[PDB]
Amino acid sequence: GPGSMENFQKVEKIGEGTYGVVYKARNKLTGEVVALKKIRLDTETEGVPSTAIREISLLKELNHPNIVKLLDVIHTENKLYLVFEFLHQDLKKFMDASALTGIPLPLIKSYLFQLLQGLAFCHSHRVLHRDLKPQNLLINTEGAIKLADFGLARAFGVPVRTYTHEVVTLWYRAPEILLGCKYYSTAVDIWSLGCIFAEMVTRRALFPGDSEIDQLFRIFRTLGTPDEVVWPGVTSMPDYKPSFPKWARQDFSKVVPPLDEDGRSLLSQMLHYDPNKRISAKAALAHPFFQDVTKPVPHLRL
Amino acid sequence: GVNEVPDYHEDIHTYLREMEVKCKPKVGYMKKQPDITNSMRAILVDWLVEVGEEYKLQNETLHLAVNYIDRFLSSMSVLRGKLQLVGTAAMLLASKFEEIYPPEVAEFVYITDDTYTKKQVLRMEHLVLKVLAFDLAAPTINQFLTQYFLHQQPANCKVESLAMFLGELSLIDADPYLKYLPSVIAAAAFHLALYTVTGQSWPESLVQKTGYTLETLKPCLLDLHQTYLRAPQHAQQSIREKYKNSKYHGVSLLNPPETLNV
Ligand SMILES: O=C(O)Cn1ccc(Br)cc1=O
Ligand SMILES: O=C(O)Cn1ccc(Br)cc1=O
Ligand SMILES: O=C(O)Cn1ccc(Br)cc1=O
Ligand SMILES: O=C(O)Cn1ccc(Br)cc1=O
Ligand SMILES: O=C(O)Cn1ccc(Br)cc1=O
Repeated sequence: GPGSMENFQKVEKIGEGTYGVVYKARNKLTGEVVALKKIRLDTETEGVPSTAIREISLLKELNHPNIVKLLDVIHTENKLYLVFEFLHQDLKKFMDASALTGIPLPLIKSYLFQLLQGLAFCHSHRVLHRDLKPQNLLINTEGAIKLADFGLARAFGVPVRTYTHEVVTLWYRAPEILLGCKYYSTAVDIWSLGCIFAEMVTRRALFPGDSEIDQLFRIFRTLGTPDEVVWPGVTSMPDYKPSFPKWARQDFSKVVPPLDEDGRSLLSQMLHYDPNKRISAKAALAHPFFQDVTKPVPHLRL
Repeated sequence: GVNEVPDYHEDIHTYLREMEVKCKPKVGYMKKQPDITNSMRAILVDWLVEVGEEYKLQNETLHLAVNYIDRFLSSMSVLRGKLQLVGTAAMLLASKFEEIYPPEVAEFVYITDDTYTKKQVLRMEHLVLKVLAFDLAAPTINQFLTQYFLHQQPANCKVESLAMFLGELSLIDADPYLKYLPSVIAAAAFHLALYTVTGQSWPESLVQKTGYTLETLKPCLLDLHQTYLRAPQHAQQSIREKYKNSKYHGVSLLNPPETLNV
């Protein structure tokens, strides 16, 4: 790319991943505020990590207003700098600091509609995210919200083949992953967004489990223990046990009480057991829940 | 259902069609390589077929690595003593992209029989990333094959394996296959496979999806049929060995048809 480190002035640290540090920086020539992710190619006898190779290859291709833009990659022999569009906050920090009495319903609806746009675009370009959670959703001052953190993402074939099972932060992880299924698909991202939608209403995780089996149990206790009727094949799945307690499905009115009829409908469709019946991002955009969202479409970045 | 992404398969197909064009190697770069030939390339790819089986790698990884090699050799001149090093790095990169469990860099060094150092593999890794500008999510023959497979009435595993086999044979021979896009070779491979196993031809539904006809596929199809007929005579045999395995339904043992009637 056309960038050199000399042209950026570091401003402060803003994060640290298991693969380096992010600084807020300023482009001294254009004025652009950016986020610089440092990926030490050293401190590693295996060369460029796979997380970085997928993040760059995939993000180079994904230009959408609700996907954080990769602006540049500065490739020293020693270090690797990913230059990203900068957004001031994440959805987790907003809910924990300013959304204490709650995120108002117009804003929730705007955010969800944007997340769906971003996600539909990923899926349309054969990219699974595989780590949708509030910490990985950046918000700016203009009220845009954008999928970020593509270091767990993956380019899929059609139909999909078996991919990595250690995927998705637990609280956001789809039942088909938890039950050890051979194949998973776009429906795992939709689940995570389901979890997130609910979380934005209540400001607390829907399924905060402390192990795989506890996670499943919390899901079952809310949505009912799935059987062949609701989810054909479920009982043949590798980590499905006959011994699973059989809990009853609870009315979604009791799962997220403040939510209206349209909301409850969309939510149930995102959290459908059968990944085959779970709504797609593309379909979800036309759900009546979004009828009165009028926030102008964010513009894509250069 | 969702595993075949009903709501996205067309979007994806269309996108892979656009991308296979951007990721396409220069058809005539071998003449511009002073010191390497199609034959040397064939030897490298055949070796990468053996490395893929030794490490139980995905076939996709194999196709990606070939794509990287061909794009690299399109802008960078390489001495014959270094071609293997390019190939090794290509395979490393593709493994890191495509595999759940990529082999460690040390194993990539080990399969070169200490021709090259770990430092040389890693430095070449960097060079290849530079040259390709990290543009690694390339459409492969396989990405098209698996989609075309959804058009079998009904699914036949020998058809699928045979199509995979033919596709892989095409990686070996820069002439003529450098001149055909992944999507077209896959079309040819699928029709040949279908004709060979069941007597059937390229389905109309795939004419609708792809805009390709037996008309448009004909040139490639004639080349593929020849490659199939001469496969037992080729200098490079690693793919036929591989496809004897039950994993792939021993499809390399099927007899090619003598004529296509096309
Ligand atoms: O490359 C360096 O000197 C390290 N570095 C580079 C850029 C920024 Br911003 C911070 C920083 O510590
Ligand atoms: O989220 C990423 O992948 C990297 N990144 C990009 C933008 C910002 Br702000 C923070 C950050 O960590
Ligand atoms: O009482 C109802 O109509 C259903 N119901 C039950 C319990 C809760 Br909390 C909310 C709610 O709507
Ligand atoms: O060892 C040889 O004969 C040379 N050589 C080494 C490695 C590869 Br791959 C091809 C080749 O011709
Ligand atoms: O080492 C060489 O010069 C010979 N050689 C080695 C490796 C490969 Br691949 C091809 C080839 O001709």
